[PDB]
Amino acid sequence: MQDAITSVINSSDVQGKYLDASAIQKLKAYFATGELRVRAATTISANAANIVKEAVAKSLLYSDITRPGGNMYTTRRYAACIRDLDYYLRYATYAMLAGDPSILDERVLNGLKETYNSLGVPIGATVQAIQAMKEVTAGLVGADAGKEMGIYFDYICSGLS
Amino acid sequence: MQDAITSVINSSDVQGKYLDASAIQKLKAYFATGELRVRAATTISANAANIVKEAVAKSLLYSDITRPGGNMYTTRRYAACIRDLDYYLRYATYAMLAGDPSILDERVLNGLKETYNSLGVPIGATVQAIQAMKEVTAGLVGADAGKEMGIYFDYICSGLS
Amino acid sequence: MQDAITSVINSSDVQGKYLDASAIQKLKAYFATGELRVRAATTISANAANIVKEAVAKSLLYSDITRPGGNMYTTRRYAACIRDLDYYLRYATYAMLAGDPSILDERVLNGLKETYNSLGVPIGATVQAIQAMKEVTAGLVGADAGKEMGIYFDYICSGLS
Amino acid sequence: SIVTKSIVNADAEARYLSPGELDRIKSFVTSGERRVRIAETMTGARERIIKEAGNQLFQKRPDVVSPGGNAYGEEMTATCLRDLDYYLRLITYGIVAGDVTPIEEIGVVGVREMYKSLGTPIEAVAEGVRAMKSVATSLLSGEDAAEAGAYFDYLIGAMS
Amino acid sequence: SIVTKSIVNADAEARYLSPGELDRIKSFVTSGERRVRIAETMTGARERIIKEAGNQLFQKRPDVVSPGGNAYGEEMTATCLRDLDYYLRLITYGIVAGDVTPIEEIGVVGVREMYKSLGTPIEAVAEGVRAMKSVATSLLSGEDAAEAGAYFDYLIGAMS
Amino acid sequence: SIVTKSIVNADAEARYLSPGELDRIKSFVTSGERRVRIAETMTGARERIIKEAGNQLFQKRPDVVSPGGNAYGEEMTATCLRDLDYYLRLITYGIVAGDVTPIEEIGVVGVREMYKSLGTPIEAVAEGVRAMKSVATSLLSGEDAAEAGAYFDYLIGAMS
Amino acid sequence: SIVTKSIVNADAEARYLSPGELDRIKSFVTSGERRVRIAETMTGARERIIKEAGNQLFQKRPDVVSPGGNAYGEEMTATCLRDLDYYLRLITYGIVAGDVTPIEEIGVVGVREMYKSLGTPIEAVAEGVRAMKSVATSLLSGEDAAEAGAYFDYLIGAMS
Amino acid sequence: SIVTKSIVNADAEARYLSPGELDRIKSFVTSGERRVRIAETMTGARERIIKEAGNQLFQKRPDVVSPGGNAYGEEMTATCLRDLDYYLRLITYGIVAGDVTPIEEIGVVGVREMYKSLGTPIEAVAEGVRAMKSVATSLLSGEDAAEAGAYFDYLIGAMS
Amino acid sequence: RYLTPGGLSLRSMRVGTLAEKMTMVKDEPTPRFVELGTPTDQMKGELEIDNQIKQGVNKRREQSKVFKLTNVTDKVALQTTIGAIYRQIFERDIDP
Ligand SMILES: *[C@H](C)[C@H]1/C(=C/c2[nH]c(/C=C3N=C(/C=C4\NC(=O)C(CC)=C4C)C(C)=C\3CCC(=O)O)c(CCC(=O)O)c2C)NC(=O)[C@@H]1C
Ligand SMILES: *[C@H](C)[C@H]1/C(=C/c2[nH]c(/C=C3N=C(/C=C4\NC(=O)C(CC)=C4C)C(C)=C\3CCC(=O)O)c(CCC(=O)O)c2C)NC(=O)[C@@H]1C
Ligand SMILES: CCC1=C(C)/C(=C/C2=NC(=C\c3[nH]c(/C=C4\NC(=O)[C@H](C)[C@H]4CC)c(C)c3CCC(=O)O)/C(CCC(=O)O)=C2C)NC1=O
Ligand SMILES: CCC1=C(C)/C(=C/C2=NC(=C\c3[nH]c(/C=C4\NC(=O)[C@H](C)[C@H]4CC)c(C)c3CCC(=O)O)/C(CCC(=O)O)=C2C)NC1=O
Ligand SMILES: CCC1=C(C)/C(=C/C2=NC(=C\c3[nH]c(/C=C4\NC(=O)[C@H](C)[C@H]4CC)c(C)c3CCC(=O)O)/C(CCC(=O)O)=C2C)NC1=O
Ligand SMILES: CCC1=C(C)/C(=C/C2=NC(=C\c3[nH]c(/C=C4\NC(=O)[C@H](C)[C@H]4CC)c(C)c3CCC(=O)O)/C(CCC(=O)O)=C2C)NC1=O
Ligand SMILES: CCC1=C(C)/C(=C/C2=NC(=C\c3[nH]c(/C=C4\NC(=O)[C@H](C)[C@H]4CC)c(C)c3CCC(=O)O)/C(CCC(=O)O)=C2C)NC1=O
Ligand SMILES: CCC1=C(C)/C(=C/C2=NC(=C\c3[nH]c(/C=C4\NC(=O)[C@H](C)[C@H]4CC)c(C)c3CCC(=O)O)/C(CCC(=O)O)=C2C)NC1=O
Repeated sequence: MQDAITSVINSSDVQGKYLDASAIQKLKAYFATGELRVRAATTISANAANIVKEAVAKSLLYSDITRPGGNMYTTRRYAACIRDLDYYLRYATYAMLAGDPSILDERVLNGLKETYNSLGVPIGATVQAIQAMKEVTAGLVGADAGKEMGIYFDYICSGLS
Repeated sequence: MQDAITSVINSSDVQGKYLDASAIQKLKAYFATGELRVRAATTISANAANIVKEAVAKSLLYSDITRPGGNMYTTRRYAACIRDLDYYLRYATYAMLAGDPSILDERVLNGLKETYNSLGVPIGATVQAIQAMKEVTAGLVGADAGKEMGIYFDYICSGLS
Repeated sequence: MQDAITSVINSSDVQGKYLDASAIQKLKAYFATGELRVRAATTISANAANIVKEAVAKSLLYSDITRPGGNMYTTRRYAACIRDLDYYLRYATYAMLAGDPSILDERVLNGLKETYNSLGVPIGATVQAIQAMKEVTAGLVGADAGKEMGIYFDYICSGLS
Repeated sequence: SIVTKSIVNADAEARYLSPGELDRIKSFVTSGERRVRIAETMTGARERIIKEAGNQLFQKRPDVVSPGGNAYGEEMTATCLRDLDYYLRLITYGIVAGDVTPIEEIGVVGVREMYKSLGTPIEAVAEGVRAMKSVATSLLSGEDAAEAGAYFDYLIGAMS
Repeated sequence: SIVTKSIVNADAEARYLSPGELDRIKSFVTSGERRVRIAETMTGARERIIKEAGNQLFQKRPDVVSPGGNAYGEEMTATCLRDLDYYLRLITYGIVAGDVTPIEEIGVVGVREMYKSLGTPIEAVAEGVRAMKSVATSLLSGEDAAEAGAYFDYLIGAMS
Repeated sequence: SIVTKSIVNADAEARYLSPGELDRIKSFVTSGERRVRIAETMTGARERIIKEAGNQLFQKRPDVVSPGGNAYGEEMTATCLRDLDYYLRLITYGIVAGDVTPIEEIGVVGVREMYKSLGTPIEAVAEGVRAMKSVATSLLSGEDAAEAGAYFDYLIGAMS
Repeated sequence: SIVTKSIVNADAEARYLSPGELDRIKSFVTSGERRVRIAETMTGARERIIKEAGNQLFQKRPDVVSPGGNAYGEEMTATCLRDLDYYLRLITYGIVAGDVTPIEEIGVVGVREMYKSLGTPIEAVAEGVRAMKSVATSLLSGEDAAEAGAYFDYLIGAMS
Repeated sequence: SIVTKSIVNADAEARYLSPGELDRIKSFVTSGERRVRIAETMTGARERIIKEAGNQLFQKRPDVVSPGGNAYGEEMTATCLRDLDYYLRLITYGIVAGDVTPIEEIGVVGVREMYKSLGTPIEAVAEGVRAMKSVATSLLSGEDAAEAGAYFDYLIGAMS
Repeated sequence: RYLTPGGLSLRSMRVGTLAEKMTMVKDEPTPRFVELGTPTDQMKGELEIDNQIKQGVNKRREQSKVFKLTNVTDKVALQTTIGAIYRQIFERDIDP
C-alpha cells in the first residue's frame, strides 16, 4: 500500500495541496538512489539461495535448536525454517525497491508475533539469524546499498522482538 | 526526552563511536543559536496568557462552538479548553529550547488521539486554533525565533491529524 | 615509473591487505581531479614554446649570463639550455598527469646535480629559471592546476638545490 | 507508483521481480524528472485549467446550470468546481507516479455509487474530465502531452 | 545536559522556567564553544591515551595482568583496555554536555555489582581512570585541564 | 595502469601526449567511480569466494590434496588456500587499475619457476582460478561480468 | 509473453488496461529489435554451444558415460546432447517472448518426474544447462549476458 | 580514425583488441552523428571564420601585411588565407575521424622545412591558427567545443 | 638492456621511487580494544532511535524530580509543592 513515492503523495494529499518545492526534492531524492536500489535487488535475487544457506550456518546450526527438541529439529521444520526465513529476505528486497519500510507492516509483521508465540518458535533465534543475514548481504551489495538494506532488516527485527 | 546535545551524544553513544566532526558541526549549530533560544523563552513566558487569547479570538469563539451544541459550551469545558491549549503552547517552548521534538513525542503525543475521540472534542478545530497560534507568536517573539518556533508547532499538527 | 594509482596499490600490496576504506579515498581524490589534469596538459603542449620563451625572458635574457664572459654565450650552449629547460617542463607535464613525482626522480633527477658540477653550469640560475617557469604556467593554465603544477616544478628545484 | 504494482504483481505469485520488470523500474526513474516538469505545468496553471474547462462543461451539457438540477445557484455550482479541483490534483499525482494507483486509491473506487447518492450524473462528469483533456494536453508540447494525455483518459474510461 | 535537567525541573512544577535558570542556560551555550575544543582534541588523541594509561596501570599494579589475574592473556588485556576505552568515550561525552549526567545515566549506576560478578577488582579499575586523568590532563593545556579533571574525579568518586 | 604506460609510450618518443590518448585518460577517470564499486564487492565476500573456490577445485583435481599430492595436510591446504587467496588480492588490484600490469609485475612473471621448484602442478593452480572465476562472476551482475572476467582470463592464459 | 502477463491480469479483474501496464508493452516494442537479434546469433551458434557443454558435462560428471550410467554408449550420448539441444531450442524464443512462460509450458512442468522415470539423474541435466551458461553468454556481447542469461536462471532453478 | 589508432596500438604488442578499447569504438559509433554536426558548422560558416580571424592575425601581427615581410596586399595576403583555409579543412577531416592523424599526415610532418624554404614565419601561422580556433570555439556551443577543442590545440603545438 | 649497479642507485634510490623497491609503510592494524568496541554494525539509520529511547526504562522514571517539605517556614518553596500535590493526586491542574 504505502510506497515512498506514495508517501510524499499521501502527505500532500491529506493537506489537499499540490507538489510543493520540498515535496519535489524529497521525491527526486528517491530517483537519485534509483540506480542503487535496482542494481542491488538484482544482486540479491541472483544470490537468494546462497545468502540463506550462509545465514543459517552462521548462526543456527550446531546448537540446541538443530538437536532433538529444538524447533528446527525435524525435516519438516528445518525445511519450513528455510522458507520462513526466505520470506524475510524476499520482502526486504521489496522494501528496498519500494524505498519505504511500510511494506513490512502490511504483509510481514502483521500477525507474525502472534504466530511465533503460539508456535514455540524462538523469536530471539530468528532475530539472531536476520542480524547475521544483514551482515552477509552487506558484503554482496557494497557499503552504499548496505546501509539501505541494513535499515529494512531492522524494521523487521524490531517488529519481532 | 532529548536535546540537541543529548540526541547527538546518545546517538553517537549507541553507535559506539566517538564524536565525529559531522556530529560536532551539529553540536556547534545549536551553540550558535543559543541567544535566539534563551530570548525566545522569555518573550513567550511574558505574555503567555495574552498569546493564548488572540489565538482563540481568531479561530474559536463568536461561532457555533461557543453556542450550545458546540463542544466547549459549558464553563468547565471552556476553562479546560484554555488549559488544554496552554499545554500546546508551553510544551512547544520546551520543544523549542531542547531543539528536538522528543518532548512532544514522549509526554504530549503518547495517547492524545484516542483521548480526543473518547471525549467528543473535534481534532480539526483544535489544530485550526494551533495554526491561529503559530502566526500570533511569530509577530510577537520576533522574526528569527518564530520560524524556529512554528516548526515544533507543526510537529503537533503532524501528529494530531 | 609509477603513478598515483600504482603507488597506492603498491602501498597496499606490501602490507598484504586489500584496498581498504583508508585507501579508496586516495583513489577518489585522484579520480575527482582526473578531469582537471587532462585539461591542464592540453594547454601546456599548445603553449610549450611560449612557456619556455617567457621563462627565460624574466631571468636569463639581457643579463650577463648571456654575455661573452658567460656560460650561455656560444649558441651550442644556448640551444642545449632551452632543451635542458624543455626536459624540465615536459616531465613536469607527466608528473602532474600521473599525480606522483616518481617519473621525475627516475629520469630528470637521475644524476643531475652531479652532472652540473662536472660541467660547470650554474645551479643558482636554474632554480631562478624554473621558478620563472612556474609563474608563467599558473597564469596560463589556471590557479587550480597551477597549484598542482607548482609542486612538481619545485620538486625539481628541491632536487637541484 | 509503478514500484507499488510491480511489487504486488510479483507478490501475487510468490516470486522475485523479473528482470523484464527491472528495466521498467530503472527507465521510469531516470526519466522521472521529465514527469516533474510535466506536473509542474499542471500546478503552475491550475487556475488556468479550471477556468477554461468549466465553460465548455456548460456548452456540451448546458443544462447542469439549469434549475431542477444539482449545479444551479452560486453555492451549488461551486461544489462542481470544488470537485473539479479534486480531480486534477490526482492526475498530477498520476503523472508523477507512473502507475494510476494513486487515482485508484483515492478517486475512482466509489464514484459509481457516491454520485448517484449525491445527484450528479456520471455522463455529465465524464464530459467534464474530457473537457479538461482538450485543454490540459494543449498546455504542453505534444510529445510530452501524449503520455500526459494517457492518464486522465483512463478516468474517463472509468467514468464511461 | 543542564537544558534537559532544567526543563524537567520546570516540567514537574509545570510552569515556564525562571530567568535565574535561563541565565544558567545562557552561560552554558556561550561557553559551549570551549567545551567542544576540550573534547575534539581528546578524540583526536584517543589511541595515544589508552595505550599509555593502560601501560601505566599494569606497571603500577601487576597482579591484574599477571596469570591467575583477570586480565591475563592478549585477549583479556585487550578487553580490559576497552573497559578503559569506554570510559574515555563517556568523559568526552560529559565534557560536551557540560554535566556529569551522561556518565551518571550510563556508566556508573551498577559498577559495584558488575565487577563483583565479573571478578575484576573495583579498586584496580578506579586506578586506571586515575592513570587516564594523569595522561589526558598532560595532553591538555594549563587552564582547560582543571574543568576536564573534575569529570575524571567524579568517575573515581563513583567507584570510590 | 593506463596512465603509467601512456606516459612511457609518449616518453620514449620524447613527445607530449597526443589528444587521442588524452581521451583514454579522461574516459578512465570517470570510469573510476564505478570500477572501485566492483572491487568493494569483491573484497567484501572474499571468504565466501575462497572457501567456495577451494571446494570447486578439490572436487575437480582430487589428487593434489589426497596424500601423495603436494597440498596434503591440514595446514598445507591452509597455505595452498592462502596461495590462491593472493590472486584475489591482485585481481582487485587489477580491477582498480583498469589494466593487467599489477597482475603482471606481481603474479605472472616467474610463476612457472616457483611451482616447478615447490612441486605443485602449474595447471592445477590455474584450474582454481577458473573455479574462482565461476563464483566471482556469479557474485556480480551482467555488466560487471566481462569487466571482471577479462582480468581473470589473463591470469589463466599466462600460467597455463 | 509480456502482453499475456497483462491481459490475463486485467481479464481477471474485469477491467481494461492500466496505462502503467500499457507502457510496459510500449517499452517492449521498442526493445524488440534489441531482443530478436540476440536470438539470431543464438541460432547461428546453435551447433557451437552444445559441443563443449557435454565436454563440460562429461569431464566433471563422468558417471553417465561410465558403465553404470544412463547415458552409456554412443547412441545414448548422441540423444543426450540432442536433449540439451532441446533446451537451447527452448531458450531462443525466451529472448523473443521476453520472459519465462513458454519455457514454463514446454520445459519445466514435467521434468522432475520424467528424467526420474527415464532413469537419469536430474542434477546432471541441471548441471548440463549451467555448464552451458558460461559458454553461451561469453559467446555473445558483454551487456547482453544479463539478458540472455536471465532465462538460464529459470532453467537452473527449476531442475535445481 | 579512432578505429585506426586502436589497431596499431594493439598490433605493436601483437594482440587482439581489448574490450575496454572497443568501448571507445562503441562510444564513437553512437557519437558519430554528433561530429558530423560539428563539421558542417565549420564548413557552413567558413567565409566568416577565415576573413575575420585572419584580420585578427593582421591586427595582432601587423608585420605580415607590411612590405619586406612574407605577405603583401594584392594576393599574398589572399594566398595566406588559402594557406590558412587548408588547416580548417584539416580540422574537419580530423574531427569526423575522432583522431589527430588527418591533421598530421597532410599538414604537420614537414612544415618546418617547407616554410623555411617558403620564407614565412611558422610561428605567425601558429598565432594565426590560434586566432582561428579562438572564434571557432565560440561558434558552435560550449559543450561540443571541448572534445573538438582537443583537436584545435594540437596544431598550435605542432608548429613550435 | 643492462645497467651498472652503481647506476641503479642513481635511478631508483630516490625518495619518490623507493616504495616499489623495498617495504616502506608497514601499517599497524586497528588495536584490539577498538575492534572489540564496535557493535559489528557500522551503519544504522532510523533504528538509532529504536536502540535509544526504546530501551526498557522509558527514560521518564529517571528524569523526574520528587518534592520534599523540609522548608515549612519558606513560603515560595511551599507553593510549588502544593501544586505538586495537586498535580499528582488529581494529576491535572485543579484550576479549572
Ligand atoms: C480547546 C482548544 C479545544 C477543546 C479542548 C478540551 N480539552 C479537554 C480535555 C483534555 N485535554 C487533555 C490533554 C492533555 N493533558 C495533558 O496533561 C497533556 C500533556 C501536557 C495533554 C496533551 C486531557 C488529558 C483532557 C481531559 C481528560 C480529563 O478531563 O480527565 C476538554 C475537557 C473535556 C471534558 O469533557 O471535560 C475540552 C473541552 N475543546 C474544544 O472545543 C476546543 C476545540
Ligand atoms: C543428457 C544431457 C542427459 C540424458 C539424456 C537422455 N535423454 C534420453 C531420452 C529422452 N529424453 C527426453 C526428454 C525431453 N525430450 C524433450 O523433447 C524435452 C523438451 C520438451 C525434454 C526435457 C525424452 C522425451 C526422451 C525419450 C526419447 C525422445 O527424445 O523422445 C536418453 C535415452 C534414454 C533411453 O532409455 O533411451 C538419454 C541418455 N541422460 C543423461 O544422463 C543426461 C543427464
Ligand atoms: C630529463 C632527463 C635529461 C637530463 C637531466 C638532461 C640533462 C643535461 N643538461 C645538459 C647541459 C647543459 N645544461 C646547461 C644549463 C643551463 N642552460 C643555461 O645556460 C643555464 C645556465 C642553465 C639552466 C638555466 C647548459 C648551458 C648545457 C650545455 C653545456 C655545454 O654544452 O657545455 C647536459 C649535457 C649535454 C651536453 O652538453 O652535451 C645534460 C645531459 N638531458 C635530459 O634528457
Ligand atoms: C478526489 C476524491 C473526491 C471525490 C470523488 C469527491 C466528490 C464530491 N463531489 C461533491 C459535490 C458536487 N459534485 C458536483 C459535480 C459536478 N459538477 C458539475 O456540474 C458536473 C456535472 C460534476 C462534475 C464534473 C456538484 C454540482 C456538487 C455540489 C453538490 C451539492 O452541493 O449538492 C461532494 C460533496 C461536497 C464537497 O466537495 O465537500 C463530494 C465529496 N470529493 C473528493 O474529494
Ligand atoms: C560504557 C559502560 C560499560 C562498562 C563499564 C562495561 C563493562 C564490561 N566489562 C566487561 C569485561 C571486562 N572488563 C575487564 C576490565 C578490567 N579488568 C581489570 O582487572 C582491570 C581492573 C579492568 C580495566 C582497567 C576484563 C578483564 C573483562 C573481561 C572479564 C572476564 O573475561 O572475566 C564486560 C563483559 C564483556 C564485555 O562486554 O566487554 C562488560 C559488559 N561495558 C560497558 O559497556
Ligand atoms: C601474489 C604473488 C605470490 C605468489 C604466486 C605466491 C606463491 C607461494 N605459494 C607458496 C606455497 C604453496 N602453495 C601451494 C599451492 C597449491 N597447492 C596445490 O596443490 C594447488 C595447486 C595450489 C593452490 C590452489 C602449496 C601446497 C604450498 C606449500 C608448498 C610446500 O610447503 O611445499 C609459497 C611458499 C610459502 C610462503 O612463502 O608463504 C609462495 C611464496 N606468493 C605470493 O605472494
Ligand atoms: C594542408 C597541407 C598543406 C599546406 C599547409 C600547404 C601550404 C602552402 N602554402 C603556400 C604559400 C604561401 N603561404 C603564405 C602564407 C603566409 N605568409 C604570411 O605572411 C602569413 C604569416 C602566412 C600564413 C598565415 C604565402 C604568402 C604564400 C605564397 C608564397 C609565395 O608565393 O612565394 C603554398 C604555395 C602556393 C599554393 O599552392 O597555395 C603551399 C603549397 N599546402 C598543403 O598541401
Ligand atoms: C520476579 C519476576 C520478575 C522479573 C523476572 C522482573 C524483571 C524486570 N526486568 C526489568 C528490566 C531489565 N531486565 C533486563 C534483563 C535482560 N535483558 C537482557 O538483554 C538480558 C537477556 C536479560 C538479563 C540477562 C535489563 C537489561 C533491564 C533494563 C531496562 C532498561 O533498559 O531501562 C524490569 C524493569 C525495571 C526493573 O525493575 O529492573 C523488571 C520489572 N520483574 C519481576 O517482577
